[PDB]
Amino acid sequence: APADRLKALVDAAVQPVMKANDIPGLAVAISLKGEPHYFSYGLASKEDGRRVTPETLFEIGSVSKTFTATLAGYALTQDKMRLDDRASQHWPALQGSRFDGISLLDLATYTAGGLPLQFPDSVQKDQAQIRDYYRQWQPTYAPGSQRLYSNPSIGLFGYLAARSLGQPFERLMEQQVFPALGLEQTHLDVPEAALAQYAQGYGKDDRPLRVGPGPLDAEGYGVKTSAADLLRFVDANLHPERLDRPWAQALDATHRGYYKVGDMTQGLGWEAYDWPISLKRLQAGNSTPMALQPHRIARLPAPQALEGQRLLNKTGSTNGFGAYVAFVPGRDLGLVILANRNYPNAERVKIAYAILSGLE
Ligand SMILES: *C(=O)[C@@H]1[C@H](NS(=O)(=O)O)CCN1C(=O)N[C@@H]1CCCNCC1
Ligand SMILES: [Cl-]
Repeated sequence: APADRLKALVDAAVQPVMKANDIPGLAVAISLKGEPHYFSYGLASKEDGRRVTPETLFEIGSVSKTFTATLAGYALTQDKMRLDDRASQHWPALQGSRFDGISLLDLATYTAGGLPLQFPDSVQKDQAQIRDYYRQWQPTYAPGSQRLYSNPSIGLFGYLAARSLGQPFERLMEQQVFPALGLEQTHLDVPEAALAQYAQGYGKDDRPLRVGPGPLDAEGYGVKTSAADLLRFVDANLHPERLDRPWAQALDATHRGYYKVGDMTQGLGWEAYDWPISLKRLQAGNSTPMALQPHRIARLPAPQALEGQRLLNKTGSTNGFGAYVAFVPGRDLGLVILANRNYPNAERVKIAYAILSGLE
């Protein structure tokens, strides 16, 4: 009965949403009572007929920021940087710019003062162009006052964390972070030998879409991973004490909240809600206006532990993919939902909520 009921619950949550959003392929992984459960739907490629499995690689877009935050957590708990460091401490090229007056925490939590959603189209994947972009940028409002969700903000945070460790971001992720987490199906640059696992992404008129190079792409949206590997990462987040101490501390650093906007408490990468909360409130926290408009923050008197009766989550999208991850620390419960269409955040949350409600 238990296996039957779980399948029935996940199918009932997933199937209508896949149909309604014309999603070609979708992978679910759930961590429940210390065991993984996988549910795979549809096609990784409509053209060659490759089916989705728990090993299929999907682009996870901004969910990558939780990995970036974990690397920063490592730099922090290793005393190579502090959250109150000024940004220009870690890149001489930024000395004399406005980044003299902007903290690493500001960058990590999108409060540097109006860094935009994405780098402008004019900025290519080039160190000099990126350097010059930040050198010339001026805040719209005071650092530390308003949240504006931003790839160049947290991207710079990750880049500076790598500089503080004296190695390239991409190399640190491949050689240190992914292996520490036990992740062998997680990539910034998918090996040739693994390309058979890489799903096709689909956009308007089902044009094929896989993510191309861009400035600070690794830091902001670099990761391709499987539902199985992403759940392994969720399980590391649920039980950081199962990892060697330096990495346990790194994961813990991503479970600390610094301010609230409405119902959401902002950590490094992760965004947290009280649990239970209504589906409509969780959707609102993951909505377009939340991502696209500046919001005044309510700063906390001290960092808050993001644990117990809370839901931690992150959305992420590329042109052809849409990902969502959510977990409840106090219930040892986690889930990932990966798809090869960028479909509305509210629909991803709707699937997750149906699964979580059914388990409760
Ligand atoms: C991350 O996925 C961010 C936004 N995250 S969310 O939490 O608002 O969903 C959605 C889109 N996004 C991107 O990183 N988009 C990039 C834009 C750079 C160029 N193309 C790659 C996609
Ligand atoms: Cl960007």
